[PDB]
Amino acid sequence: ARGPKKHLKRLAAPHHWLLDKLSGCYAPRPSAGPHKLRESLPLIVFLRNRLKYALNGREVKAILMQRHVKVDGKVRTDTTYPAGFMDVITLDATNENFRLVYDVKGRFAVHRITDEEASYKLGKVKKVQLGKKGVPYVVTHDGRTIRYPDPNIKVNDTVKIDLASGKITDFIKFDAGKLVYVTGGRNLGRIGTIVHKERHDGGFDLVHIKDSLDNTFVTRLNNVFVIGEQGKPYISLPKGKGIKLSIAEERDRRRAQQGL
Amino acid sequence: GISRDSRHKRSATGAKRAQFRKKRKFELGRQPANTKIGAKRIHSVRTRGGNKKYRALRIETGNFSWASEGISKKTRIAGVVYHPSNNELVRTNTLTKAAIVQIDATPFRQWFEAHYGQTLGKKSKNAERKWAARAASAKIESSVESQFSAGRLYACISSRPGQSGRCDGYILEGEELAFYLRRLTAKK
Amino acid sequence: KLQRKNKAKQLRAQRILDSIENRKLFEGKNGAAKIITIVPLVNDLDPLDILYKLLKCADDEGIMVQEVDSKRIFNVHIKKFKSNLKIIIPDMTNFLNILDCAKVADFVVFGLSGVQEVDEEFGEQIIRALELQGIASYIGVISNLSAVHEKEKFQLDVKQSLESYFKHFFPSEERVYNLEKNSDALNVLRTLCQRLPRSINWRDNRGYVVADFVDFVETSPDSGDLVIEGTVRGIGFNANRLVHIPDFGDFQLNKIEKISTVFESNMNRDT
Amino acid sequence: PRAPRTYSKTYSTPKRPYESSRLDAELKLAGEFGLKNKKEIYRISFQLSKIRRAARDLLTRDEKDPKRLFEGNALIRRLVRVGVLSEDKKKLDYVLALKVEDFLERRLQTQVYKLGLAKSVHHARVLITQRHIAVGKQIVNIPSFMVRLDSEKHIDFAPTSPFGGARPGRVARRNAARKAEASGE
RNA sequence: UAUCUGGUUGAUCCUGCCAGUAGUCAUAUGCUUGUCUCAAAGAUUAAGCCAUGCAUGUCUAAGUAUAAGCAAAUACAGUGAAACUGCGAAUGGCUCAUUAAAUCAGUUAUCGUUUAUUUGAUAGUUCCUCUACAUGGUAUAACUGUGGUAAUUCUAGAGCUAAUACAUGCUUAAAAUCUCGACCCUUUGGAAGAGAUGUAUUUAUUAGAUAAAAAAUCAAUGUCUUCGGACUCUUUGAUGAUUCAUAAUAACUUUUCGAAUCGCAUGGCCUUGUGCUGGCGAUGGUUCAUUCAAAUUUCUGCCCUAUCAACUUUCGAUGGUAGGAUAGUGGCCUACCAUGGUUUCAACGGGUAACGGGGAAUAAGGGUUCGAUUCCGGAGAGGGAGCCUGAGAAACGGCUACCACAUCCAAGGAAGGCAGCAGGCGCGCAAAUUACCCAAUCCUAAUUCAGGGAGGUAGUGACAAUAAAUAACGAUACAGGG
RNA sequence: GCGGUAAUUCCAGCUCCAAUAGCGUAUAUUAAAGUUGUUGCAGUUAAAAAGCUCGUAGUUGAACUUUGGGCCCGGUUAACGGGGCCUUUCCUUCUGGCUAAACCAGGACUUUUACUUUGAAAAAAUUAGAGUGUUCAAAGCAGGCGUAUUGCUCGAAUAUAUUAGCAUGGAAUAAUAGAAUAGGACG
RNA sequence: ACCCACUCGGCACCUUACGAGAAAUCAAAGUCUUUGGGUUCUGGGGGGAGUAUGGUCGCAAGGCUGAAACUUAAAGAAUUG
Repeated sequence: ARGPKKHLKRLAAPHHWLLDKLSGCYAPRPSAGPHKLRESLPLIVFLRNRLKYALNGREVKAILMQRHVKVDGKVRTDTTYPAGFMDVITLDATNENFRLVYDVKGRFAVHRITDEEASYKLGKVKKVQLGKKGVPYVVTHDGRTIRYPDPNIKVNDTVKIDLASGKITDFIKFDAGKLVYVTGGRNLGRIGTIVHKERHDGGFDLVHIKDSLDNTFVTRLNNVFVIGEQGKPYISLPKGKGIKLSIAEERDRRRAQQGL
Repeated sequence: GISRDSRHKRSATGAKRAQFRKKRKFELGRQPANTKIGAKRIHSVRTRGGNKKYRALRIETGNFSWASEGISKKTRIAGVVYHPSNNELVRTNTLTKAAIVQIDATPFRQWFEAHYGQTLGKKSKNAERKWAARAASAKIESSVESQFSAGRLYACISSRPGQSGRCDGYILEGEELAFYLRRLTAKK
Repeated sequence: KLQRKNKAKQLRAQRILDSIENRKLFEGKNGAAKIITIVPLVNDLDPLDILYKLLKCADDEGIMVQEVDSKRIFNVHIKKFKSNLKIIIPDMTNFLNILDCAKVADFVVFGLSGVQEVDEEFGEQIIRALELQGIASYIGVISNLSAVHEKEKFQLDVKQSLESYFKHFFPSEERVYNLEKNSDALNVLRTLCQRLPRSINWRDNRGYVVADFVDFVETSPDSGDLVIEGTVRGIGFNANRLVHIPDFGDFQLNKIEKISTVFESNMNRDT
Repeated sequence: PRAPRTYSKTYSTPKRPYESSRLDAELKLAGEFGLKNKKEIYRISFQLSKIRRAARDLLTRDEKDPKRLFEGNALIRRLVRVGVLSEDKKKLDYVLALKVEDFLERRLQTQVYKLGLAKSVHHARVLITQRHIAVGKQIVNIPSFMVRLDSEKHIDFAPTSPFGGARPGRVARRNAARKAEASGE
């Protein structure tokens, strides 16, 4: 329609934003950035609909222009900055650091992280190439292009950027037996180990994943993010440890922590 | 103006389509440039995305390449002798990509004298060692020597004049040269 | 489909062209006496305030300022709606002057007060008399609603009470406007400028002239000629027909000059 | 451009409108329980038919399907929390076996009749309407309140409403004023 | 959740249609009208015509300040009208006329392309075998003053002055490798000094290996042994797939880029020079990637019609070769050459009171009917066409031309586009205020500040939907069940 | 005054019934309708079997090819379903170890299909539905609890989407191909 | 050639109701509300009307295909008088 779109109505937003269908007829529409808009969380939604620190648009605006919210160690002053997966956004005025990660239900949940281990961020290296003037580089899921990688790092792997200038630390190879987290699809939010990977030339190699409670599932390779080996993942997992229990035992847990 | 969409032609079944919309812009076409022979006259054209296509309207002294020795010299262009697609461009001397043209000889023969030392159509002991090292490789086929004796070579333009301005090409060798001589002598 | 569309268009053009030669007959805009007379109905009411509210919403301060000093009949040209309004305020101490001003006018506007009730001896008789003597198009409007308590609920209670009063007196119109709100002032202005007046049968079948320049020239020591520059409306006048001037009587016309022809009364004069 | 607000009508007219038997039954119910018109009976019959359809199409489901177990437990739990089903009738054929009457009995108007305090069903309706009864603490004036079990024992007179003290009402106030001005001096 | 009943009925039975019954988030109309929550509303006829007003502007410490502007550091310095500059004006909002393999739906592809911005990376090579870089030059607006016109956001000649305006313009290391070679000293020959070596464009060529092991040959023949001649690691990434990414060589270019910008801070060094060096940013900039997108695209799916059976190719219909053009593939266009392509599994033609879908009403299931309309995708701004600017338009709250309406007059000329919000006329069975506000939701900008008829609030409002006041308790006297 | 009055009641009142802040009417559509019939109509006489036969596309089409038995183990409440072994029976495209062409550890594995199970990828709203006292309800996605002095905290599920495309288990049912000139397999 | 018994394939008949049907009646009009062996054709209350129009076949006569507006509550089987 004669140019790019700038508006986003309600009932066109992502469902995991948890926007009320009343109280206005428009949604933030995050501007361009590290992530696509369907898999992103703008700072306005994160600061007025999750933390309740703000109350409206102008209060989170006065938050941002006061230079208190930093995304990946950099001060960002856009209300619709698309903060997405494995961002390490911090509020230095109150001394908490936050990491964005999907909850067991599939929505972006608050997850408090310490002063240490907020100094890094994982990233699925998405495609590796050899740039102009012969230099080799990688680019990950959040648009970061890092020059001079380790030669063992191939397509669809995990690197560990710290904060400052790329400078890739110890990485993780992609093979069966590694702890893997899901960034898309019906099984969005489960954790588990690869028990097998199926290969289909032409399109969409699938992965068989078994979780900690012997509940296996299958997912496309685009939704696979390996976070470490067995027993010791390098990040702090969210609540519930990504299991996706069914409704009956969830109601049993409601009746278990009911009372007092 | 000029349209490139596939909505004003009939479908695969002979079905006549109807006008779905007006002529959009992102499918436009532009007027041809029948680039002639003369002094350099080039007009620039702004394109979709904000790029530029240097439309050459008149051009001479283009770049040409010898593949076997792999050299490239800026040389004048005497004119078109054969065009594979249309015949009227031969008569009006219009340049295109992949065109059989006649060019002048002299920069190539001065390079050959300075590089190999032998002569076509008929001191400095370091340069003597250079020629001795470059000896036993000075043999080229007969027709290029006959053209050098004539003073004009048959080359093929392999660059797009109306799309980048330059009129670059390569001089013919071997089976290509034989086929183009056969076609030129059979038709003309 | 295209034949259907052409049949629809041709029938529609037929219908519209049948409906055109009923309304097109009038002309205004550049010159028209569309006379508006302002009739107060409460003694504690200033019609100059009404005209101030009317002329304030055309963004023309200079015309009102020039109207402040000494004038009662006003020729105001509106460039917003491009209309030549002529505003007349009758003398409230001469009730017959009010009757004459309303019976010559095309539009009359009724000023109503929200604080003081309409007198049964002063305004109600005026309403009845103007209804009975022959009335053209009328608009009723409120001006002193700001003198009522500030909260809008009481003011709209007053407004609907006077709307009920007016619809007992004139049921054809139903909404009485507020000049405190600029919006209803603009509605009054567009109604006065654009809407065509209806006709009163007795006055439009014998013609009427509203005058601006009536001076005297000497012809004989016993009688002479008065000079009436005026706007003719209705049927027009003839040089031989008699003319009546209120509080003056009936007289014979002598000469007519048309400025926008010369007519002299011949031997067919009515005696 | 604002999202549409959803709504739904909560009653249904009978297909055969005019026959003696159920008209007799409805007028009997209105007489016994104090009903304004036939909308109340249609509303209870509509929600009862919805409940019975739910119980039925979970009953056609095969045994030990987790959906059948979960939704059946939820339906039985809500219908015992309201207080219509008895405690020892937590079965699907038993929730198929409901009537209009035991749904209408759990209303607040019938309950403020049954706990004393009203001495007549129409007195109960006009005195529940009139803002006199607090459930728990909150004053409610809806005859179709559908009293639960855990709030059954808290139906009391309001902190307002002179039946529970606190500054007697308007007619008594004006009668006291009249006897003060007349019989006082 | 699954009921029927009358009409042919004269006495009977079935076929059969009609009438009665119920529902409608389905439109209107008639009568009446107390309360609470909630809110659709000029779609059908006319995508018909429009008076008036608003609907798009924007400045931070961070482009330009001599306002004879308001206020209070001898270059300026607070705030700041106007104007140049930059960005937006291509989002929104409205409508459903066109559209019947077209849009659309789900599913793919771009190894066939464009992409302002956001985010991440990214520029020691520039004039040069006689030079401002402690900083090149022109104009012009705003402004002063003079005027023309009836009018318009009309403008002319005259004089001033700036840029992140327009136009030019050097810095910068060292090493290495090649072409030309003063040559000299006499050979298996080896050498002073001259040039070139960023990026971008275009062309030609080369590298981009890799299924496991054994000798004899010559030519280009390099290092080293012990000059017999021996010879070893030798370097190559991704993809299912590439003439891929990339590198190298020879050149080519009306040589594209490689900071003559701005704010806030006064740090360190000593040869103590108004020297050297140095921070935090904003704004730009080439190329690639990411992101917002865009454009073409594969598979399968549409309403009624045989009173539509053959259709497409003069004037491209189907394919091949080459060219033009495009951002790019492609009959998208041209030249040449073939004679093809679709069809009873219904092509082609016609109708649609047809935008498509998510959906809605009807509850035994299956189905029948509807979808102009709160979301998604398409098309259009009275009908066509063309186009400027720009990353993005065939834009219409931009232009040009014709066409149909139609406005102002000084009769010479000028201005127009409500299917945006209010509202008016008309057409009708059929549909609201020429109200208040940016406080909420969000958008645009130089950006917390300004703007937004986007949107919210209220008024009209029995579209539809929820809850339930118009009476309740005694005593008396009778009638009762007693 | 009575009775009759193609008065199709000619006009009004009393009483009663239904629904009720709503009720009726017109039109369109849906259900009851099995008067569109795939589920699910009918064709002697009620509408309706071509005058008759051949015949192309269309639809439909006889039977037959691994059965049966034994072994163990473990899963769910004596029953139910599962997997491997043997019984002439694991049949194919390739690496690394034990070896003397054949065992073990490993990627895939439909002659071409139809069918069917499971799964992925499937916008929100709407639909069904779990929780929660908007005073109830239609709704909304809130909320709930505390030293109510700098607090704690659950949750915003789930299900469906029959087509076309993608992956996967099965081989009954329904198709196709294989060696009759052996121009065939296996070393 | 005739007689007895059997069998295949026919044209027909008498009785019955295991069943069917509205009834007359039916060895099919049965295996049908407990509704599915395969497949062609035709009908949707009566008039208008096998009319009008179009196409096609035919020398002609005519044949094949074939609506609508409008209007109406109606239009097979037995017994009984």
